[PDB]
Amino acid sequence: PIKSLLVVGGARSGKSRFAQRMAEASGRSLVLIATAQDARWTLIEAFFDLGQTLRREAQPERLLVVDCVTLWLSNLLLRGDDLSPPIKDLARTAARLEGPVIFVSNEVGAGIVPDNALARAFRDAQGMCNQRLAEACDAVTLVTAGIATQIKPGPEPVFRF
Amino acid sequence: PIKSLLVVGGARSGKSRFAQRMAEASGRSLVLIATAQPARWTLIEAFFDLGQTLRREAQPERLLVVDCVTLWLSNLLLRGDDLSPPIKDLARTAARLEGPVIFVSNEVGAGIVPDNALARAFRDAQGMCNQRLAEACDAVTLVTAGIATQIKPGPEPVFRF
Amino acid sequence: GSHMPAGGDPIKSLLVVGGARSGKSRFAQRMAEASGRSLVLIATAQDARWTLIEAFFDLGQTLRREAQPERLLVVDCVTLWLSNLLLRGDDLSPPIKDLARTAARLEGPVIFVSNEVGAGIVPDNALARAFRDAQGMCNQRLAEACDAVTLVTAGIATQIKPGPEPVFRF
Repeated sequence: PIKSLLVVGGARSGKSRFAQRMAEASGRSLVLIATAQDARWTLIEAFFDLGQTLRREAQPERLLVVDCVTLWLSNLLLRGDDLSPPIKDLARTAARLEGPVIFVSNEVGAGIVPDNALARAFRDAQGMCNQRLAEACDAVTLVTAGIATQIKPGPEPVFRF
Repeated sequence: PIKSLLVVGGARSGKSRFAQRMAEASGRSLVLIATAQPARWTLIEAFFDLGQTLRREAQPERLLVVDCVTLWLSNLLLRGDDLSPPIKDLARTAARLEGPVIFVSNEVGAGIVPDNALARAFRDAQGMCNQRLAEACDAVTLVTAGIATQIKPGPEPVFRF
Repeated sequence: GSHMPAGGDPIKSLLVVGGARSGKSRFAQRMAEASGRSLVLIATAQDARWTLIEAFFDLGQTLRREAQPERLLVVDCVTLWLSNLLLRGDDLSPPIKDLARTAARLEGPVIFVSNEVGAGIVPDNALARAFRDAQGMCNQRLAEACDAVTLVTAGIATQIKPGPEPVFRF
């Protein structure tokens, strides 16, 4: 079994629904950690203090689903925070949490460079954030048009030149 | 054999070329359903009435390639139409075709969307449409820099927490 | 025993493609540094082991001259090169075709770092649309010419070539 899963994909790719289905199959006590501004599911708000909330609510009998990382970074960005320390803190939290967690996050770097400095800083922070999370998490799935593809665990390619 | 293929990926990723290649190996009579407003291939235009055209023109003697779902959704959005009805109709049709169809569609959710309500609406609509076409079609392929990866059929990843 | 090409079935060419801040640049380094060759950065933007050569526009010319059996060139990166040509008003089709023909016919190994820019909504201007079309087209031709293609997502590399592409029978 795994401690941590990162689910990454485009906007409106069905990643939430995928994270939901993996969580329900765990037959553990299910918490939605909601970041945006049935009865087996407890909803907990975490608009800004995501790491603090995760450390508060995590326990071995619970599975927390963060829905979602991108709207948490949007909250921090608009509040004026430096996104780097909280991203780095979140990666430490994901590596050593006292209960299982699924993180839902968006790919935002696969379009044209934004014509707006905040959009660029956001694109960079979200890209760094997914790299840190993927490295810290036991498993990573890409979700494309509702279909999940595992990309960790799995060996990295090695090429000879 | 399969009845339905979705070819998804970024813009100018070689999706059309891949759909055309799968079509030409089929030995059926080949029809291009062209949604864009300005050999062994018949062209039939369907700027708006795509689900209608598919119910009427699909048949066991033919293979239709829809080129492409993104411009059809765009055509509707800019005409003023509500997008949820045509999308749910397309997905219903896609599950019940008279003969083989390949859907070409764009990923539009892996960037930073323009800050305008029309762009957000388009992104949400295109994303739910690809999820519904992926669910309805027998097979799905992601095309990356001209190279196709099959993601359906295939066993969905499972995890123990 | 059976034929395996000399040097442990090596590659001469690798395309690394991913979004902005996907970790593609640092995967390209890990690969370059396991090669044992003299490592050259071909910088397109206008360390002890790394030589740097700048090629803001003449990327084709520069690869042809500088590639050698004992060198590994890393092109960082295809997207700024293309951006450099677009802003100068150059026809993009000929240099793209010239670059993939160069990649197929190289005297020394080369890694190409390139961006995916085609998976969002393009701003409503003809220059953004032109760049999206050229970069998509350019990644298609490089992918076809290169021995190996890696997609890097959230700093995790997936090999998509070499490998059999799927076929669908109707």
